[PDB]
Parts: sequence; structure tokens; C-alpha cells
Amino acid sequence: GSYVGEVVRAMDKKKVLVKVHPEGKFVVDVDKNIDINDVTPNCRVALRNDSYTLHKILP
Amino acid sequence: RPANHRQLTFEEIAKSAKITVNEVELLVMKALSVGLVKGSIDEVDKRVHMTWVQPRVLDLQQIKGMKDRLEFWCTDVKSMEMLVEHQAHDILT
Amino acid sequence: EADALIESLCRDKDPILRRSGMYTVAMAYCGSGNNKAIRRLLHVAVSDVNDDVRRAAVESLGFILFRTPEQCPSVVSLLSESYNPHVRYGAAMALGICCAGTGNKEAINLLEPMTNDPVNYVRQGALIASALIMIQQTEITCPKVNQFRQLYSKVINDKHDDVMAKFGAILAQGILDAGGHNVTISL
Amino acid sequence: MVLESTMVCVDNSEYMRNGDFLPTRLQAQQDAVNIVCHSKTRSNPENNVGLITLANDCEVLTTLTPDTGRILSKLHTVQPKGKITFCTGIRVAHLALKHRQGKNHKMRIIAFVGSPVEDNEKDLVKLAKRLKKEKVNVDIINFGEEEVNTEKLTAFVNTLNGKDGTGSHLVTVPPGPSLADALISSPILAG
Amino acid sequence: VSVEAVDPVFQAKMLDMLKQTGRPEMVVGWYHSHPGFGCWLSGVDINTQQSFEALSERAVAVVVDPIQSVKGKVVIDAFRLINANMMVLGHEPRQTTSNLGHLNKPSIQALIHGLNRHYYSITINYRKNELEQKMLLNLHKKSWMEGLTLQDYSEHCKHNESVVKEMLELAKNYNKAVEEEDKMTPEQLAIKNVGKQDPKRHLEEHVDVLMTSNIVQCLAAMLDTVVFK
Amino acid sequence: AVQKVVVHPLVLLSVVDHFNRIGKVGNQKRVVGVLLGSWQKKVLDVSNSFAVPFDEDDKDDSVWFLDHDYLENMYGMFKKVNARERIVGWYHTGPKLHKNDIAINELMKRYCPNSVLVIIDVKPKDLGLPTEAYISVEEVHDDGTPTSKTFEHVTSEIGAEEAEEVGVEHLLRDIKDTTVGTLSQRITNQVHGLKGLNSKLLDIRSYLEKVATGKLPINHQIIYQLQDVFNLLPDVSLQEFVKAFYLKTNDQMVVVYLASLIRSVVALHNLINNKIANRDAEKKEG
Repeated sequence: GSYVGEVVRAMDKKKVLVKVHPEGKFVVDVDKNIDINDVTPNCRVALRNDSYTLHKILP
Repeated sequence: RPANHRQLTFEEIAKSAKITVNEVELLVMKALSVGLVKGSIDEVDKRVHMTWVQPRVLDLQQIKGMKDRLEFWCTDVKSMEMLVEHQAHDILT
Repeated sequence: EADALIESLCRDKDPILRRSGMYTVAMAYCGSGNNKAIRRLLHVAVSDVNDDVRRAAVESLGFILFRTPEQCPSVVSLLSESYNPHVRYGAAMALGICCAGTGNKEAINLLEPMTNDPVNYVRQGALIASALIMIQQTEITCPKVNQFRQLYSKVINDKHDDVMAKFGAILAQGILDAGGHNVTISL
Repeated sequence: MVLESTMVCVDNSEYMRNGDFLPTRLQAQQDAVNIVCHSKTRSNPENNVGLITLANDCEVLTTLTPDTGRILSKLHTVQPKGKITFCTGIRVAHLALKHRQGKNHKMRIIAFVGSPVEDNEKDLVKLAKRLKKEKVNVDIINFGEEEVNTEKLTAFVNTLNGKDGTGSHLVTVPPGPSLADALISSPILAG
Repeated sequence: VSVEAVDPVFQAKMLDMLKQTGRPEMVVGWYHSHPGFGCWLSGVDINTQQSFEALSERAVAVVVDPIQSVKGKVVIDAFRLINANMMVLGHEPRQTTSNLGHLNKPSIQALIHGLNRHYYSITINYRKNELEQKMLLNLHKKSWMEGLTLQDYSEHCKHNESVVKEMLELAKNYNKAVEEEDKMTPEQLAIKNVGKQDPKRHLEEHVDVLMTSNIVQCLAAMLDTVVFK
Repeated sequence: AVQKVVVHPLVLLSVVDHFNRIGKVGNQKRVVGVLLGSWQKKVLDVSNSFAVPFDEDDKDDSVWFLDHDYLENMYGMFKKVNARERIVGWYHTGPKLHKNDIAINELMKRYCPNSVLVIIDVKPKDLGLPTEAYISVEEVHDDGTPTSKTFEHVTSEIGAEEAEEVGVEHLLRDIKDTTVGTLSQRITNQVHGLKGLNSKLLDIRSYLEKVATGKLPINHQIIYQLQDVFNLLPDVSLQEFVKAFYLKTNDQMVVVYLASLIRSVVALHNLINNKIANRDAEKKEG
């Protein structure tokens, strides 16, 4: 499977800090087919568990 | 008799044994008491139906009849296998 | 002559030589003189488990059926999107060879599903098959701008596409450029 | 040095404990095995020695190996049964030479014969022709007698022996309270 | 796994015992298992690889890992070491780039390209001759067939009379238990007819129920053959 | 004592290796491999094996060549890597049981325990099962003939543990699985009479040859139980079994009503959609 990312803050260097499940907080560039600015902070997203690329915004 | 009315009667037994019909129930009870035969006869009117016994000695007529019914069974199973299989392989494969 | 030879070598245990019966049985049978070999070419195309004879299959079918441009892509139409990628790719070879030198749009209208797939094989031979038809063709006769621009978008899309896909892309782009439009091919 | 394989065929009949000759000369020829295997070890330590009897059911007691240390152990538990078997005693070694590791190791087979031979001259010439065919150095060592030692065994050797220059040697031991050891050390086969 | 784990006199001892048998082959590589943490190769692995590639220039390294590999696929890969002085030039000057479309099957998004620098791989194909093919084939068909093969036939022909009748009644219970659902369906089809909302199909299951029900028909003729001769 | 054995296909694939590592000499004898397995449970379970250089003579059967040191070294290193399996028995790949095989067997009856023998085939053209487990036991005979080592067949099954299934199934891609329904049932129902046909025809013809042209105790006694059990089916009169055919025929009638009714239910979506899709796409086409 894949994990559940939650961005709390977007970083301007296109390397988004994302709050992860404990021992997480993995700052990463998400996948190239998805822009960074669409990913709004303080919202939950869909993240792969190793490659740390975002799939979609979640409610 | 291998087939064709395997069922028999007490008259050939008592004629073989020069014994009365009062004693043939004792005779078949003894024959079942040895245990070489398992045959149990469901008759009301007196009959002798049989099952398994062991040949144990030799019979050349049952060697030849063995080859006869054996070969017959072989060509019947071959005949049905070719018979089903000819149209069967062509429609199913 | 070689009918017992190739039918004898078609029951080979060797998959390479099983392909070679088909590659061989092309040039004996070219000109669509045989409605026989199409049976076992397609039968080894669907039946066999190894995809070497299956992508190796339908090129001999184009090599016999090069006489009619019309009758080919209707019967490679299911093979355009096949089960495996390899019959897709060999189908791209078949539409490549049967429609080469022609103007038949019945291979051309099938390229728009061929140009977009997760497999780089069908993306590559989609451009190879696309390269073999558009040669010696004017736009005012036939609407080719779509395959022009998708043929052009790969050498800028070479950053995000596969390394073997771009090889057949620009290699396919030399085919229109061949001889400065002056020379062509004919079957 | 000398690159060759050594095969010994040993008597296990009850004819080897007879109170005329040496006190269980089975032990004496066992020590002859010890001095020839240690002498071959001193000449070329890589020579491999296999061990088998002349019984009805012959058994490879030790596969051919230069390690004779456990061959010393396998020379015991001799199982003194049976009388003799000549033909498959030959065939059980001469064709078993082809399993050897070092293929440059030449072919040498001896045999310790403590019983009269049960095979006729017709089998003696088939086997002597058989071994002269495949060209194996064969040294025949014959312990004890009831009849004369070599009457047909002589022509069995001469028809067995080809290659008159430095070929095989025959060992015929007389009666004597002297050992078998130095007496079979008298030819060049020990050396 | 270590270069110290390789006992060279035990290695060459077993090798020479293979040489006195019918095996005059040199080593072509060394393999191991990497369970759990993925098929890639540690520093110990790459260093004893670095030592064991001095003799053989090819020096194949293979990792079997059935622990997280499912029983559906037996995906195994043979791995390679690049030379460190080839970093200035292009990485792998391998011709004939057809099979690399098959070599992008190892596409896990951490290990292969997460660790692919200094560390590449090689394609795997097989070989099967006709003795392996028919020996293994009839071996496996026989592994799914019986001894005299007529043995378990009449067993299920007569379990059609003893056991499968219960499965036939239960089969009719799932059938009728869907028929109470399809009782309600022609009202829905008598109202909307636009779009489909149910992922349940009600058809192909019952086709399968008929296919299992036709075992009675197929084995009735089998009973006819046994009753015949 | 032991009812059945389990032989994994790995060792028979090593018999494919027996026919690989020959090197083309012209010998191709019954090359013996040292069978390994688990005698531990009452069932015998073969895991793996190896082979040993074995030579006989052309003329003499009773000359035979094995090795104890190779057995103890290969078995020693194998027990060093895996001590969960021990020596059990052996096998020759020849089709024929030689006279020598009691003596060749006797070496592994001594040093190993009661060893099992397996006859397999050099060419797998036999439709039957290639592997036959022959227990090496001495049995007392009713005729008074002296007791000898007798090879009674122990029934066998060929099974694979876990990964051998996966690797074999990946190597084939040709075999199909269980797949109940029409095909895998009906193919057994195609060739099945041929499978008892070639068995019986393969047996009774040369058996009938050994009837007239045979002597030397062919187990003449088991012919009496043989023909006896063969005459335990004296072409049944079916009179009681008539109602059994009413029973299977009435179950057949149940399959009739299920097939007719359920297929007729499948006709529904067909004979609705055939009209309502075509005429509406037609009437909104123009």
C-alpha cells in the first residue's frame, strides 16, 4: 500500500515538508505531474510510502 | 459357471453330496463357517446364490476363458474409447 | 515445394526456428497466393504461449497480403489492441508493411490509440508504423497534422519518455526526411 | 615420481589360519600391505590404494585414496568367510580403475591368493587375454598350496604378460617359516 | 555472507569432488538471499563481490527472496557491478536495447533506481529442452492425474449421489437466493434504465453454477461406460 | 510398515541432470543416484538427492561399482548444510530390474537403514507414472521357496512443497490448473479409456505371452486372486441398479431444469438490450 501524507506547511524550494505518522516529517519533492501550489497546506493528501510522491488532495 | 445365472440350487449340491435337504442348511452354514465363501442367499424358496471363493489350484479352461473374457473386455473398452473419442476429439479436443 | 518443409519445421520444439518457419513461409507465399498459411500464422499467433512467434507472426501475413491495402487493417483491427504487448507491436509492424507506400487511412485512424499506451513497444512501433505511411503525402489531400505534431512532440517529449521509445521516434522522423522527399519505397 | 594406482585383492577364506604356515599369516600379509603402502607413500605419497577381498560378494572396503591411515583400520574386521572368487575379483578392480581421480595414475593391480583357483584354463585365457587387452600391470602373488603352485598358472602368467621389457612380474612363494614380506620385497614391485 | 564465510579448501574440495564426477565447470558467480529488506546488495556484498570479480570478469550476483515474493510470481533478478572509472563516460554501453523494456519490470520506486547508481542489473532468460519439457510436463499432469487414472472417477460419479446432491441443493439455494433479488429487478428496469449502479452481475456466477451442475451430466456417461464394461 | 511415499519433482529433475551430465559416451546405463529423504514420519518424503559414478560390466551383471567415501563426503557436506534430511534409499533410472539390484541394494540396506528402490524411465514416453516405490523387504513364501529380498510396490504420489510449484508453473505457462467445468473434466473423459486401455493392453498381451511361454514362478498364486477379483464382476444384470439409473437420471432431470431455467434467465438482459440499445441509438442517430 501507500501512506497518508498531511502537509502542514508548503516550502518555497519545491521541497514540501509533510507531516507524516510518527518518525516521519519527511520533506520531499512530490511527483512532477502534480504542481506544488495546488497542494494546500493544513490538508490531508495521498502519499506513496517510499517514493513520497503525492497523488491527490483529500477531505 | 462364471456368468449366465450365477444363482444355483440345493439339488445339485445334495446330488453332489448324496445328502438330504434337511442337512444342506447345516452344510452351507458350515461352508460359511469355514470362511472360504461369503455368499448369502436371499431366497425364500430354496436357492443357492454364491459370491467369492478362491480358485487356488489351476484350470486351463479358465486360463483360456480368462484370455477370452479378458481380450473381450479389452476390445470392448478399446471400442468404446474409439467410439466416444472419434466424434469427441473432433468437437471438443 | 516447401510446404512439407515448413509444416515439418512448424512442429519444431525450437521457438526461434518456429518463427523462422513463418519468416521463411512469407517469401515462398508472397502475392496472396495462399489462403492456407494465414490459418496457421494466425493460429500460432493466438495459440502459442511464446510471444516470439506471436510478434513474428503477422508480418508474413502482410508479405502475402500486400496486394490489397483494404483487406489488411480490418483483420488486424482486433490485433491493434491485443492481449500482450507483442502482438500489438507485431500488429504495428503489419500495419507498417501492408499500408506502406499507400494512402489508406484505415491504418492511420488506428494509430491514435497506438500512439498512447503504457508500453514503450507499441509507442515505438506506433511511430515506426506511422513513419511508413505518411511518406509522399500532401496535407491538402488528407488530414495528417495530428500525426505530424505527435511525431514532432516526442523529440521535445524525449525528457519524459522512454529511451528506446525516443530511438524509434527520431529514427521514425528520419523516414519522412528520407532523401529530401524525393525517394520513396514501393512494395 | 611414480604416478599409479594400487589395487589389492585379499584372501578371507579359512585357509589363512592353517597351523602349518605362519600364525594367521593374514596378519603377515596385512603388514606386507602396511610396508608396501608406506613404501609407496615414501616413493610417491599421492598414490591411491583401494581395498577389496576375493569372496563371493566382494566389497570395496576402502575407495582409492592416498590416505592409508583409515585403510589401517579397514584392514581389520576381515570377516573370515567364503572360499574364493577369481573372475569377478579381477573384474571388480580392473574396470573399477576407471573411476579414479588422477587419470595420469597408471594401472597396477596385485592380488593375494590363498586358495586354489576354481576357474578352468578356459576362463584363465579369457581373463589373461582380457587383461593383456586393456594393458594393466598385474602382479600375481600366490600364498599357500594344496596342489602344485603354478602348473596352468605359469602359462596363465605368460599369456597374461605382454611387453617383455619391464612388464609384469610373477610372485611364487615357496613354503617357509620366513615371512611373506621380505620375500615379496625381493622383486622390483617393492621399490 | 562474507569473504571469510567462503572456506576455500572446502570450496575447492567440493569443486574437485564435482570434477571427479561429470562436472568440469568453473564457478560463474555467487548468489545469496536478502530477505525482507529488498534485493539490493550491502557494502559487505559489494566488497566481497569486488573481491570475487577479480578472477571472473562477468561475476554474476543473484538474490532470491521468496519471503516477500508471492507464490503467484517468482521474480528473481541477477545484479551487476559497474566500474568506478566508467563514471566519466556514459554508464552502461550495452548494445541491443530491445530487452530493456523487459528489464524495467524491476521498477520498485526505492530500490532499483533508488540504488541503481554504481550498481546495475542484467536480463534473465531460460532454456527448456524436450526431455525437461515432456518429463516435467507429464510429471506435472501426472502430478494432477491419478495412477491408473480411472480410480477417482466413479468416486465423484457416486459422490454425485452421496455428497454433491447436497451441493446441488445448496446450489439451488444460491440460485433461488439470487432469484429473490432478481424478483425486484424488473421494477428497477421498469423505471430507470439509464446508468448501472450495482457491481453485482447475477449472471456469470449462475453460469458457473450450471458448469458445476454439468458434472452430473458429464459423469453420468462415465457411469454408462463403467456399467457397459 | 510404510504405506506411501512422497517424491518431489526436484530429484527427477536431477534425473534430467543425470541425462545432462553424461557427456555422450555411448553407455547410458541405469545411473544410480543416492536418494535422500525423510524416513522420519511413517510417510516417506523425498526432498533432494545426488548421484555417484556407477559402472557395471557389459556381460556380467554382478559386477557393480559404488563408493563409500563419496557417500560419506557428499552426504557429510549435505548434512553439514542441511541435517534435517538423512539417507533413505536409492534408485536406478533403467526400465529393468536386474539380478544384481539385490546386491547393489544390499550395500544401502547395510550402511543406510531399510532402503527404498525407485524404478524410473530413461525416456519419459510412458503415459503412466514414472516413479514406483519398491520396498526392500524379505517375505516368507507359501510354496516353501527360500526367503529372499522382495520388491513390493509401495504406492507413490508426486508432490511439490511450495516454491517448486511456483518455479515449475512459471517455467511451463502451458499447463492449465484444476479448472473444473467443461475442459479439464472432459479431457480426462476423452483420454481416460485410452489410459486404462494402454495399461491393460500393455499388460495382458505380454502377460498372455508369459502364460504359454513362461515358467520360473511368475507368482502363479497371485493369478488365482487376480482372476478371482476379475471374476468378481460377472457382467451385472442391472436389475436392482435400474432404480439407480432412475436416481442418476432424475438428478439428470434436475440438471435439465436448472440448465433450461437458468439459461432462460440469462436470456433476459440479452432479449431486452438487443432492442432497447439498437433502436434508441438508431432513433437518436438521426
